[PDB]
Amino acid sequence: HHSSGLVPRGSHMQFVNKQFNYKDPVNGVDIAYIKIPNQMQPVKAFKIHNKIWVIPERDTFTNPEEGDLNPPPVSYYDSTYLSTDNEKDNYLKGVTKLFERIYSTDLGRMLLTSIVRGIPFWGGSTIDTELKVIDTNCINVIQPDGSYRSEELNLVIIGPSADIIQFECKSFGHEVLNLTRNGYGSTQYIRFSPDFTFGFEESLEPLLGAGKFATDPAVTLAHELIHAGHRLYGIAINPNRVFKVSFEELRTFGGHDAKFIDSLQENEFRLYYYNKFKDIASTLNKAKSIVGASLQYMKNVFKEKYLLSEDTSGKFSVDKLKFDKLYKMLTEIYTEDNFVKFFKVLNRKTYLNDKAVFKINIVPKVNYTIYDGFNLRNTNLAANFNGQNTEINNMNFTKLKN
Ligand SMILES: O=C(CS)Nc1n[nH]cc1-c1ccc(F)cc1
Ligand SMILES: [Zn+2]
Repeated sequence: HHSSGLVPRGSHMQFVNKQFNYKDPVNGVDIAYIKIPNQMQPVKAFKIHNKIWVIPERDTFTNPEEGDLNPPPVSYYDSTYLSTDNEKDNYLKGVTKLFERIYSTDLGRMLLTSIVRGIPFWGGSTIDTELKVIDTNCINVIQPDGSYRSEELNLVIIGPSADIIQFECKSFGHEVLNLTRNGYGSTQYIRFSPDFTFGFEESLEPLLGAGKFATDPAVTLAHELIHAGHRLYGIAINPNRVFKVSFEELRTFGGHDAKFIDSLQENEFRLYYYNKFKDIASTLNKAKSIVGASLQYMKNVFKEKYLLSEDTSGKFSVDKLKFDKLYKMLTEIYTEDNFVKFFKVLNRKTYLNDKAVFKINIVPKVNYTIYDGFNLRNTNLAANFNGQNTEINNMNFTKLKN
């Protein structure tokens, strides 16, 4: 129960930039006290990759009206969870481990690359000839000397708010702009914990009885990262579009569930976002000045993000083939169903598929590995998804109140 097995092959992790300990000292750079736009006492945070920070704390920050961990009068509460430094260390290492698990698959390298290149658009100016950052897409990073530096980022992983098992991908809004739906994108905050997971039922083809299994937390995280991709490229479906469950939930799950969005509706969605991208090319084109760094250069960052073409003259435009390629990647190829296939784990078959929650600890290599998750090769857990079977692999799952 000692090594974490964070580097199965090679010398160093391939996505996460440091093997952090929660007690490592603050430096100006990738370990720092930070402040979110909205006040608060600064919180210790770790920069795991360009544009991506992890805050090993319960989320009492991103919502003015959720500033406390106590229950109101399918959910789970524990006000003591993630209050000690040991737990915050375990949270950071568990999150690091899941990013490496995701990045060990071809699909996950594609997705995390798209996320990192998906910088929120500089649409903050009211002068249509000036690019400017939107400050809710930044954090304030304290330095060794005590001064603050403003830093753009794309993604924050943070612990859950009061309901420990409510995971979601949310972001700060703009008074006028709809950043998640106008091509712009915004910094995404994912509420998530690697220290709990969910159970579902499944019969594996001698009496043929029902099995009680647990969801692999790498799938759950990849689900939330897929939402983040939609939202970072500003092409999320309006949350007011629902079944009876939102379109955006069904699109993220993928598989046959996504086929319920009728194809004519998809085409309409695709055209709308094509036009949003065209508007962004135009805005870059009309740009004379930049507030807060070079005009033409920030111009290139967004040429890269949106895959825009440039003519001999210097003018940007949207290419239909490059647009269809990026949009299909983000909406059709990055899905939960496809991650299940790449990981080869058992998982709910449809987005609705239980009421069981389980405490887990994926940090020890003996419990869970980057390559195999719970289904450890060359043990009995390798077959029939025995590693996710909460009866067979009972030492890895503790059932909690529902
Ligand atoms: O269902 C949603 C929509 S983002 N979020 C959640 N709240 N608590 C758990 C989840 C969740 C998210 C993704 C999964 F793959 C499995 C469970
Ligand atoms: Zn979701």
